[PDB]
Amino acid sequence: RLSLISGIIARLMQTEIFEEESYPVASLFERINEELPEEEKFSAQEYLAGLKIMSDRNNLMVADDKVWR
Amino acid sequence: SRFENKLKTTQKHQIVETIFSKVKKQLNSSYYLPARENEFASIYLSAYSAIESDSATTIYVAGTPGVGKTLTVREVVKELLSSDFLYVEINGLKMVKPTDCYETLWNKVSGERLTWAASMESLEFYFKRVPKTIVVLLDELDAMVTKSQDIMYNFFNWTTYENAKLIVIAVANTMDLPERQLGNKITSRIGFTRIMFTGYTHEELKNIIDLRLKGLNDSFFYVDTKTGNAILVRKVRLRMSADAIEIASRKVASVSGDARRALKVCKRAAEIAEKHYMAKHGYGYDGVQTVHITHVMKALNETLNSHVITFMTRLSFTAKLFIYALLNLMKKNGSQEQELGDIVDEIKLLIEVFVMEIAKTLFQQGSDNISEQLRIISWDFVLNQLLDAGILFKQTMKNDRICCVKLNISVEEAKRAMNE
Amino acid sequence: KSRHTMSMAPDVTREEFSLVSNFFNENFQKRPRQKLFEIQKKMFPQYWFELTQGFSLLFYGVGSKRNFLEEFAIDYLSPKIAYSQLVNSIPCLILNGYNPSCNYRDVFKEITDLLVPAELTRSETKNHVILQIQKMIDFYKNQPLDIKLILVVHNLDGPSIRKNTFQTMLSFLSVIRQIAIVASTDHIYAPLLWDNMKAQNYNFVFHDISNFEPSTVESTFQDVMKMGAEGAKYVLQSLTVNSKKMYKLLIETQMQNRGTQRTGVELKLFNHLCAADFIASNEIALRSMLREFIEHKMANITKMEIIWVPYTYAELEKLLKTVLN
Amino acid sequence: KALLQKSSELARTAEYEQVMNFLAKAISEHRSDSLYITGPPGTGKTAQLDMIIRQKFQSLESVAVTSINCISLGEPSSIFQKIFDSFQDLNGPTLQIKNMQHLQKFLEPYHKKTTFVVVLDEMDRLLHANTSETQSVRTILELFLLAKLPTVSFVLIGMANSLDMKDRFLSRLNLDRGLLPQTIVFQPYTAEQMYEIVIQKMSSLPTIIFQPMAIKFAAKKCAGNTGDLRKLFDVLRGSIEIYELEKLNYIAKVFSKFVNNNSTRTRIAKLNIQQKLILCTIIQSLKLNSDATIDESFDHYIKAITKTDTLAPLQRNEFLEICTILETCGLVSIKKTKCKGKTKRFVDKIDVDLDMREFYDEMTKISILKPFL
Amino acid sequence: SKFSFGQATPRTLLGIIRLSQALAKLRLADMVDIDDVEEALRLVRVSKESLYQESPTTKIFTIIKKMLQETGKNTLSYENIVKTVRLRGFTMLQLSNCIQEYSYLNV
Ligand SMILES: Nc1ncnc2c1ncn2[C@@H]1O[C@H](COP(=O)(O)OP(=O)(O)OP(O)(O)=S)[C@@H](O)[C@H]1O
Ligand SMILES: Nc1ncnc2c1ncn2[C@@H]1O[C@H](COP(=O)(O)OP(=O)(O)OP(O)(O)=S)[C@@H](O)[C@H]1O
Ligand SMILES: [Mg+2]
Repeated sequence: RLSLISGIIARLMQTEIFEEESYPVASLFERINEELPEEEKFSAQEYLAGLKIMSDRNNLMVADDKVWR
Repeated sequence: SRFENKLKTTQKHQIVETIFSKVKKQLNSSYYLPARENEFASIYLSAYSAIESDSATTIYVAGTPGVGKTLTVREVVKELLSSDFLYVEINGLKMVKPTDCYETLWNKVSGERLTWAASMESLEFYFKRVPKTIVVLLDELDAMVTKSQDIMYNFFNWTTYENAKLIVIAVANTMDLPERQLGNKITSRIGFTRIMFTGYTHEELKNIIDLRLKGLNDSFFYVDTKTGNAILVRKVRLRMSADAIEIASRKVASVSGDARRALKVCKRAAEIAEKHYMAKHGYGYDGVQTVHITHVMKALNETLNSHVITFMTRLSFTAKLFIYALLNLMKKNGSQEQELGDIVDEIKLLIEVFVMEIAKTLFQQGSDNISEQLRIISWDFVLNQLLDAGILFKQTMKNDRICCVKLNISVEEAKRAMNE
Repeated sequence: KSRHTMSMAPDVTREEFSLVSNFFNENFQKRPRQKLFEIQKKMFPQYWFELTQGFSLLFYGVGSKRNFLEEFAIDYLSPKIAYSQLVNSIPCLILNGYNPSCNYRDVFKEITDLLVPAELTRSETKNHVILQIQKMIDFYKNQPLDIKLILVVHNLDGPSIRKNTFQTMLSFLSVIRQIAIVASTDHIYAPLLWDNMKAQNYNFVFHDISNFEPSTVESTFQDVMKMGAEGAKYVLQSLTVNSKKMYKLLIETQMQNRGTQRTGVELKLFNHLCAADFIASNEIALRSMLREFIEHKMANITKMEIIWVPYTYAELEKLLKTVLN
Repeated sequence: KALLQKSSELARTAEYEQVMNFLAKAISEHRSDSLYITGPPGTGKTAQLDMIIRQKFQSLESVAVTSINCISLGEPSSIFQKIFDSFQDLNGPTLQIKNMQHLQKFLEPYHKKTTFVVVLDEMDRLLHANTSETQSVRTILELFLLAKLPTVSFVLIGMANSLDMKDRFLSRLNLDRGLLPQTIVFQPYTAEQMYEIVIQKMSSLPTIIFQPMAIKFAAKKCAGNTGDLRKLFDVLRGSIEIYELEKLNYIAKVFSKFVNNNSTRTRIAKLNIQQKLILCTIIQSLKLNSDATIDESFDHYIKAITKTDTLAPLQRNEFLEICTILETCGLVSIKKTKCKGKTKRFVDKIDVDLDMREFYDEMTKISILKPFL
Repeated sequence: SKFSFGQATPRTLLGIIRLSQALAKLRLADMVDIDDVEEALRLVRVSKESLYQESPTTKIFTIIKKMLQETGKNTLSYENIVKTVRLRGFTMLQLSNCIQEYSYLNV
């Protein structure tokens, strides 16, 4: 369930729409409901836990609070 | 040191300092920098920390030649003499054998001449025993890598000792060098600083020219009209058209971004106006002047244009007879590499397919007594003349029939120059 | 050409092989082996008597003879001859022919020091080896006849001793009466080594010894594919944890389809696949830790841009369930 | 603000706890365990044992245990010379250090009968020296033989990069012989033992030494391919001068140096539309996958430009300069390869780092190369 | 090459003439128009075609390249290029931007 959205995040991270390896919280909110999967994105706590389980598997960590490394 | 006293002689009979002589004095490649301004700090702030803290680090810079990396690191250490170290220029290509740099280091600590073996013993004995400061430049690192990497492992293993009073500065040709020649065990020791130097840009290439043209651009000379001697009877001026300087920049930054190539094409274009000025008046060697755009148009092209086309049409007849036979086989067979006997087979056939007065002369220089020649006159000569010219190429065989011949220049331009 | 191959074999690791091999070679046919060894023991006085005649004794036969020669030379003969001449006993100089590092210079430098340095033979040291031994021979023709040295040459068809400039060197040694030459070979084409010139210098005699020994020491230098699928089996046990995962994703779709080229994967999609599990950032970060699989020759590439593993169909699932999992 | 970060750049490890068990007889003066210490490179492993012996020598009874670096020998003699240097004596050195049996006479001590252990540093220079089963494996074989009868034995501690060396051992040696067994490896510390040493190497702590979770972020997103976190702090020490120069920020600065020209800055290299034409001309000559000369490329350049008359055919000398514009950006490399007719003769073969997938995007925007394809 | 087959023959030209005559015969006309030959050539090219199964400054670039192919001078004094841009249809702001872009591209 997170592999398809991780591949979507990776193919959107492949271009210069984030302009770095990092990406803002505004682009984080822009890439969850405005994109293709509808009602797959539940509450703030489970996607923050999804970013944390991507973080210990070295995919998407949490730093500086205005962007997300 | 010693013999520069003996390199001086006395009689200097008043050499004529003309208009363009004083340009080439400052257009010499010798004498803060605009282009690599901030990266000078990135070296220096990496260097200033280790110097004033008694450590051992490594600094790795790369780039194409002509970008100042020979220059910039000399400007690093130069100001540092004002504020504990021993400066050495360990050039890679200036070592005859690669082990000979080892002799220099042990020479440049106390003054002893020991073998490459015995130096690095005491060098290793230095680098882990001395209680507590050495700056070393490892220039042109393509030379000292070639044999078996056993030299290159040493020059970074000395950096690992915390009791090693040394600061190394490597300058290479390419950033790729510890990834396509060295091992990973060296690549751990090289670090990951990796300060990249790009080319120069054409705006900065204008900003490097006028640094040489600081006190002399559009200035005035004092000139006698009789000898052509200029002094910083008329009082003439000389101006440099900046647009021609700009079109010098927009090519050299485009192809190479080389700081020698930019200065030298200005230096070559300067002397074109020198001889044309000497042509019109003849002051020899004993209203307002300028340098046109038309000078740098020629001299930049003078870097490009060839003559092998003009060489071929100014060759002998049997030379042009030879190549025309050679392209005939290459379009007959399509194999681009023909046997030598078949060419001698062809030049016979290309006779009979004025021609008789040719064919008399083509096999004997007149003379009824000594005619009837198999291969043509001077056939060894033109084939030797086409060989050392670099146009042709012929593999070595004692058989003078089945030795193959390969072209070395493009065969179309050979076809094209043949048409004249 | 459906051939059964050694790759399609149930393989055996290092400690598993050598221990059960050591069980057989010390317990298979133990009783009849010493039963042979007691039978041939009565031949030992016969060898002592013929060897006084300066006869180059040569032992052929199946099986290793290395243990048998060292019992016969060291313990039996070398003190027996010293007692029968009348003090340290007779010096034994073995030559391990199965050891390929035997040269002609080094062993002869031992020989002239093993033999008497009665004169300044270092003066004649200047290839003077045949020259120096010729001056040794004619002097030895007029000496009192007694053995002072016995040399042993194990595995005379060995990788260095069978070289021809070394063979003729031993030929001139054998004509001397003071030294007894007890050697063994194992080759089936060993009498191709000598003509009637050398055997004139040799005067060989022959005896069979066949104890069907396992050749423990003589198996060590030799190698087969037991001694790569097994080579890269150890590098993966010490790497980063990410390389295990990116090889796991490599090994799956490369075994999704022997392991040949056709089961391989394109570089672009594999970059996207290892971007899908948040592993590969881009091509460079993929390729750099893929050059480490390239540098230890753990994967191949041919042309789609196909990277494929050169191990078999059976091997990759063994690499799956054991080291990757 | 300098002196807090001037000091920034400079028992202690959780691997030393292993080796005191592995040296469990080194304080009871008996022969210890069997020590062949390997490692993947960069993992601190050279200074790891150096940390142990320096903590051994500063702790430790008569005290003489020496360590030498096998770099510049290629030959097994002068190691046994350097163990004599802790004696400060004089003897006949050449024979005693050459033969296997000559080492055995050297192992009778003089003053108080303290046993000696040698440390062989950087053994892989002699492993990856000259041909294996002739000299170097024999050199490996001869050193690991400890069949000496008194407990004064030359215990080896050797080190290597690549882990093929155990299978290189002969089957006799792999029968539990000498110091080969305990193949103590060191997996590369992700962040869980190396970063905590950096914490204790921050004993003298400045106030702003940066948000340490970003340092934890630095450790987690460097541990893909790394082994040396102080050196990967030496890339933090360069970025800590960036915040001094401006009075994982730098890993972001360094990767865009490497990733670009194929996706975006290919057209940066070819502002000339003819440079776009000459770049496709190279790939059309790559059909004949041969030694791609500057002439065979010039052959296909003329014979296509006479068909489609997009420009006039230019010079070979121009063709020399234009392909060097393709060179300095880093797209195509030129090498002087081999042709063996008369001598080693050097024709120039090129190679391109672009693919047709990254070609076809940037040419459909320009229909003037569309005749040429 | 690889996807090629045969060559153009005069019998194919005669067949094209015959197919145009058949197309004119199907329209019951006494003359052959231009509509039959363009249909017959489309027919003979689509008979083998089944095997495969803006210009905002580019126009100014082609105009500059036409003037560069007749004389070949990259001067700084443009007096004819500005007149053909004024009679070509577009403005001068795009012309000045194209001049600045190709002077930055150094043509
Ligand atoms: N920024 C600059 N300011 C002034 N002079 C410069 C500058 N850059 C280069 N030069 C001059 O041009 C010369 C070119 O030499 P460098 O570029 O320093 O050598 P390089 O770049 O290392 O090329 P090498 O030595 O063959 S690798 C220098 O010696 C200076 O004389
Ligand atoms: N866990 C650690 N504890 C203390 N210092 C360490 C540690 N890890 C790394 N270092 C230091 O950082 C350096 C990095 O290791 P390297 O020397 O580059 O690799 P190595 O020590 O040569 O091991 P190799 O590459 O297998 S020979 C070490 O030499 C130590 O100075
Ligand atoms: Mg240097």
